[PDB]
Amino acid sequence: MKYMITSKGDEKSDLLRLNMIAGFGEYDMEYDDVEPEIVISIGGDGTFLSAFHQYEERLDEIAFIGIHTGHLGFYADWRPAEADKLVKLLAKGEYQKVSYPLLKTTVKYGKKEATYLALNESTVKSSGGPFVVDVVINDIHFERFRGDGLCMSTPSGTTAYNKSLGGALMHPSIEAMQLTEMASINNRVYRTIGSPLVFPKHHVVSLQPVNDKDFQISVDHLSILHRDVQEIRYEVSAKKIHFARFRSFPFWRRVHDSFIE
Amino acid sequence: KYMITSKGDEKSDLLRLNMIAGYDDVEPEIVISIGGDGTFLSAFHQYEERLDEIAFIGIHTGHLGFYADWRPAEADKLVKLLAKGEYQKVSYPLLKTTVKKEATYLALNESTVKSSGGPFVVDVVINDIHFERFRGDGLCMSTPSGTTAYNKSLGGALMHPSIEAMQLTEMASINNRVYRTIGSPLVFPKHHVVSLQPVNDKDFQISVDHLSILHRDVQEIRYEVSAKKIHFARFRSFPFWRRVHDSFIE
Amino acid sequence: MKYMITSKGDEKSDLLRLNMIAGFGEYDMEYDDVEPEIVISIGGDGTFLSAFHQYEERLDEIAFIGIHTGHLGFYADWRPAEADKLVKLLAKGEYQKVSYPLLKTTVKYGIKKEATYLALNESTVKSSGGPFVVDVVINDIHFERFRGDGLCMSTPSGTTAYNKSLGGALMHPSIEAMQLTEMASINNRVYRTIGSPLVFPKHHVVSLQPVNDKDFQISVDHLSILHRDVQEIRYEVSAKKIHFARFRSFPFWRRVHDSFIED
Amino acid sequence: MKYMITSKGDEKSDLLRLNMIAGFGEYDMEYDDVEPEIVISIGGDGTFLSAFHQYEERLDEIAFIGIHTGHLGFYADWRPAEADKLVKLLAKGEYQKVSYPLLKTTVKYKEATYLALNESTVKSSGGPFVVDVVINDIHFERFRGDGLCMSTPSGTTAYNKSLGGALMHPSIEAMQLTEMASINNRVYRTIGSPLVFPKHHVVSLQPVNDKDFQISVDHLSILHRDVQEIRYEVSAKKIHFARFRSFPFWRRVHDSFIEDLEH
Ligand SMILES: Nc1ncnc2c1nc(SCC(=O)NCCc1ccccc1)n2[C@@H]1O[C@H](CO)[C@@H](O)[C@H]1O
Ligand SMILES: Nc1ncnc2c1nc(SCC(=O)NCCc1ccccc1)n2[C@@H]1O[C@H](CO)[C@@H](O)[C@H]1O
Ligand SMILES: Nc1ncnc2c1nc(SCC(=O)NCCc1ccccc1)n2[C@@H]1O[C@H](CO)[C@@H](O)[C@H]1O
Ligand SMILES: Nc1ncnc2c1nc(SCC(=O)NCCc1ccccc1)n2[C@@H]1O[C@H](CO)[C@@H](O)[C@H]1O
Repeated sequence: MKYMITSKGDEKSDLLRLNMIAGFGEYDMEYDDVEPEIVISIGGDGTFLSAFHQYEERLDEIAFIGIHTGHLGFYADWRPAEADKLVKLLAKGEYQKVSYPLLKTTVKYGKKEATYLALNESTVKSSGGPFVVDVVINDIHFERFRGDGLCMSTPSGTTAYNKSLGGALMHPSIEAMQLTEMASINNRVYRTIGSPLVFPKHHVVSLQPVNDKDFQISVDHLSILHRDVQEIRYEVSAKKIHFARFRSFPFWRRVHDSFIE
Repeated sequence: KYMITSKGDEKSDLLRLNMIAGYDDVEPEIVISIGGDGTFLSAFHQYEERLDEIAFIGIHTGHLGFYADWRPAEADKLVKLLAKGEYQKVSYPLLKTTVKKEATYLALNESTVKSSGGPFVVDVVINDIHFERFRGDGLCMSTPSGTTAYNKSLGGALMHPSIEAMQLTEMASINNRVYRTIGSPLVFPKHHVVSLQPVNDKDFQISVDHLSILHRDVQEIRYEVSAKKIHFARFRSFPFWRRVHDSFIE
Repeated sequence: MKYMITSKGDEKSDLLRLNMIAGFGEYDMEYDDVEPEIVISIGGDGTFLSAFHQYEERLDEIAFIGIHTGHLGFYADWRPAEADKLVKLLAKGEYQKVSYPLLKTTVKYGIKKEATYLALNESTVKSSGGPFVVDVVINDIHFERFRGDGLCMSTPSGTTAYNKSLGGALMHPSIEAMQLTEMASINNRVYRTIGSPLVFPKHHVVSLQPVNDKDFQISVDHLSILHRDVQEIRYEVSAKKIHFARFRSFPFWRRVHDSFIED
Repeated sequence: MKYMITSKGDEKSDLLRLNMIAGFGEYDMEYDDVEPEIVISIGGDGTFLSAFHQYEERLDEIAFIGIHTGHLGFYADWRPAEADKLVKLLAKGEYQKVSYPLLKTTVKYKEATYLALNESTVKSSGGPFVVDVVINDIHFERFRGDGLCMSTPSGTTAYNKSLGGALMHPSIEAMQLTEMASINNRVYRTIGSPLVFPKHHVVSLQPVNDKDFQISVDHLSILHRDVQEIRYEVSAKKIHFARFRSFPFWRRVHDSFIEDLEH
C-alpha cells in the first residue's frame, strides 16, 4: 500500500530512511506522501509530532510508526536495529491498530474561531507580562488563575511536559484530558486548586481573559501569539491517532524504561 | 424499602426520626446517611454485598461533603421525591483490594499501605511486570471520588468520578539510587492490576477508608478497579467540579 | 540629607510624591536623583525593583524605603497614609538600617568579554529556542545534567516571589544564602536531577555549563535578555547588600502571612 | 586518646568494630565507653543517630566519625575498605573539626527538652492533626494534615527531602519546617512552601482541640499527654565531626540521589 517516511534531518535518520525505503523495493509498497496509508517517523518524539501534524487531516486512514535513532521515546519506541523486521512485518500486513485520544483546542476572537489537534498537550501563557485568566468548567466559573500559564495534556502527553509540571501519568487507553498549573502564584487574591485536574469526555474547560487579551498559545511543538482572544476552550477530541502494533510494548514499561532505569 | 443511618449526635438522631415519619435494614433499596462524608463511608461498608441494588443519599448536618450533598433543612422535600421513585442513578467506580486464603476489600475513597513500625520497602509490580522498588512511608491507591480526600493532600490529581480508574500516589518516597521511584501519580484504567510485593518486612498497616487494620505475613497486595459500583439517587444537579470549587477555592 | 523619589506612574503615586517632596522641603533635605542617600519608591514591589537597579552602583550609600499605593508588598512596607510620619522620622534621622543579601550573576562568553549582574529577587536561565540543557557544576564538581524549561536562582528576599511559585522554600532574609529551583525538569534516566530546591551558603559557586546550545535567555528580576555564545553562567551570594531604612517593626514572617494566608 | 565504637549489631559491623579496636591497640588509644573523646559509629545513618543520642550530654568534647557498612550515608561517609587508613589517621591526631547545627525541641505540658540531628516531627496520636503555628509570639497559620516536620540542615537530606523540602548546606545555622500531607481547603489555609528559620527564631505549635501529640525526635517517637506548647528553635549545641579528607556535602547528595558511577 501507500506509505511515506519522515526524517529528523541528521545523518542517522536520513540514512536509516533511505535504507528502509530500499527495503520496500522488494514488496508491493508504493511511496506516496500525498495520500499515505502508513507513516513512519525516524528520529525522536519531536520528529513524530511533526509527522502527526503533517497528516492531521488523514488521521483515520493512517497508521503511524515511530523509530528513535537516539534515546527511547513514547512515540518512537522502535530501535533502528529492528528496522529490517519492521519493513517485512509492515509489507506483509500482520499488524493491529491501537488508538490514542487527542486534544481539541478552540480559540475564539472578538475573527471566527480556530481549532487545533494536539497529540501531547496545549499550553496557554502570557504575551510578556503576568498571565491572568478565569477558568470556566462547563459554563461554570472554577477559579481565577495567576502565574506563568496552564497546560492541558492528552493521556499520551502526560509523560511529556505534563510530568515535568508535576502532573499525573495516565494510561492512554483512558479517554481524558489533564489540566496542570504553571508556576501559580497562590495567594488570597488569586486562589487556585493547585492539584492537577483530569477531565472526561464531553467536558469543556474554557479559559477566559481578565485584563490582557493577547496570549501565547502552543500546540505540541508549535507556538504562536494570538491577539484579541475572547475564549480558549479545551475538550477531548472525537478524533484519534492510530498506531501500527507489531509487538507488545506496554505503556507502563515504556514509562519504566524512561524514568526509572 | 429504605433505611436511615445516623452519626450519633442529638441533631442527626432527631433528624433521622423526623425523616422516618414521612423500613428494611436487611433488604434496603434506599440508604440515607445523616452526618458527614465519614458517616456516609460507614453506610457504604455496611452494605458492600448488595451495592447493585442500593441507591445512596447523603445528608450533611455539618459542613458540605463530597458524598453528603443534601442540606439538613432540605430533608422535607427529599422524602416526597424518594417515595415517588422518580430519580436517576449515578454510578461511581470502586477500588478492589486483595491481600495475600485471601482477603478482598472495597473502598469508596482510597486504600493505603504503610509499615507496621519501621521502614516501608515494597516492589511495585504493574501487570505482572516490575515497575519500581519503593522506600518511604507508603503508597495510596485512590478511587476517582476519593481523589479529593487523602489523595489530594499527597499531591494527587483530581479526576472526575465518571472516569473509571484508580490513582496511585506516593507517601514520602526517599527516591534515591537504590529506590528510584516515578514520583508522579499514576492513573490506571480498568483491568490493570498493581501488585505490592514485600522485600523483607512482611507486616504492613493496610487501611481501607476509615478502617486501618494491621496485617501480618503479607506476600502480595493487589490493586484493581472493582467490577462493582456505588449508585447515588439524583434529584437535583450538583456538578462534581462545583463541589470541588466550594470546598477548596472558597 | 540628599534623597529622591520614584513613582509607579499613576495619579495616586505621582500626587503622593509631590506632597512628600514639599513635606521634605520643610526640613534639612535636598532632592537629588544622582547621588541620593535615601531612595523612596512609591507604588509596588515592581516599582521597588526598578528603583533598586536604577541605583545599583550606589547600593553602599543608599537606604531604600518602599511605599505601596496598592496591595501590601514585601519590599514596599509603608502605607501611603504613613507618608507624613515617614517624612518627619526621616528628617530627624531616627532610623536604623537593615541589610538583605543579593545574588551575583556572572556570564562568560567565548573569546565578548564578561558581564556581571546583581539580582534582588532572582535570576533565571532558559533556552533561546528549543530544549534547555546545561550541566550543573557545584564548586568545580559536576552535580547533574539538567533538561527542562530552565533554572531559577533566588535571593532570600526573592524566595517569596517566583521561587515560591516554583515550589521553592521560603527563606528568612537574615540568612545569607541563595536557592536554586528547577523549572519543569524532565528528570528521566538520561537527565537525572535532584528535584529538591538547593540552598547554597556564601562562597559557594554554582556553574551552569552548556552541553550543546550556547545561546540562553537570561533574566535578572524580569529583565530578560538574550545572551549568545555563552561559555558559563556563575551563581554566588554577592558581597554587596541592599540596605533598608527601618523605623517600625514589620517582621518578615508577618509580611508572608499577610500576603499568602490572611490580612 | 579516649575513644569508643558503636556497632549496628550485625556480623559485618561487629567484626569491623573488633578489627579497629585491635588496630588502635597498636597506638596510644584508650577505649572508654563513658567518657570518650572520639566516637566511631559503624553501620548506617540510623546507627549514627543512636550514637549521637547516646552521648548527647557530652557533645562539647566529642568528635564523631561514621562508617557505613551498606550504602553511602550522609553521616557515615567512610567505607569499610578505608578502615585501616582511619585508625592510622585517628592515632596520628591529624584532623580538623566540622560542626553541624542541631534542633532544640521543647515540649510544655516539667519542661521537656530534646535535641535532634535530623528532625523532629509532630503527628496526631489518633484523630485529625490540627495545630496553630506561631512564629515569634504571633499566629502564622492553622495547620491540618498528617503532621509537621522541623528539620536540621544536615537533616534536610533525610525525611525532609521525601516530604518535598529543600536541601540546605549544613554550614547554614537554620531549621526548616515542612508540611506533611496538609489539607488546603476553605477552612484550613496553609503556606504550603517549606519554611527556613534562622537562629533565635522560635516556632511554637499550639493545640486546637486535641492535646495528645505523637512527637518524634530522629526516630524516638513518643506519645505526649496534655501538651500546651511545642517549641522549635536552632540549638546553641552543635555536633562535631572529625575531618581528614575532603568529602563535600553536595557530593554526598550527588552520590546518594543522582548517581554513583564508580560504585
Ligand atoms: N509565576 C510567577 N509567580 C510569582 N512571581 C513571579 C512569577 N513570574 C515572575 S517573573 C517570570 C515570568 O515571566 N513569569 C510569567 C509572567 C508573570 C506571572 C506572574 C507574575 C509576574 C510575571 N514572577 C516574579 O515577577 C517579578 C517581576 O516583577 C520577578 O522578579 C519574579 O520574581
Ligand atoms: N520541560 C519539558 N519537559 C518535557 N517535555 C517538554 C518540556 N517542555 C516541552 S515544550 C515547552 C518548551 O518550549 N520548553 C522550553 C524548553 C524545551 C524543553 C524541551 C523541549 C522543547 C523545549 N516539552 C515537550 O516538548 C514537546 C515538543 O517537542 C512538547 O509537546 C512538550 O510535550
Ligand atoms: N520517608 C522517609 N524518607 C527518608 N527518611 C525518612 C523517612 N521517614 C523517616 S522516619 C519517619 C517514619 O517513621 N517513616 C516510616 C517509614 C520509614 C521509611 C524510611 C525510613 C524510615 C521510616 N525517615 C528518617 O528516618 C530517620 C530514622 O532513622 C529519621 O531521622 C528520618 O529522617
Ligand atoms: N491528610 C488527609 N487529607 C485529606 N483526607 C485525608 C487525609 N488523611 C486521611 S486518612 C489519614 C489521616 O491521618 N487522616 C486524618 C484526616 C481525616 C479525615 C476524614 C476523616 C477522618 C480523618 N484522609 C481521609 O480521611 C478519610 C477518613 O474519613 C480517609 O478516607 C482519607 O481519605
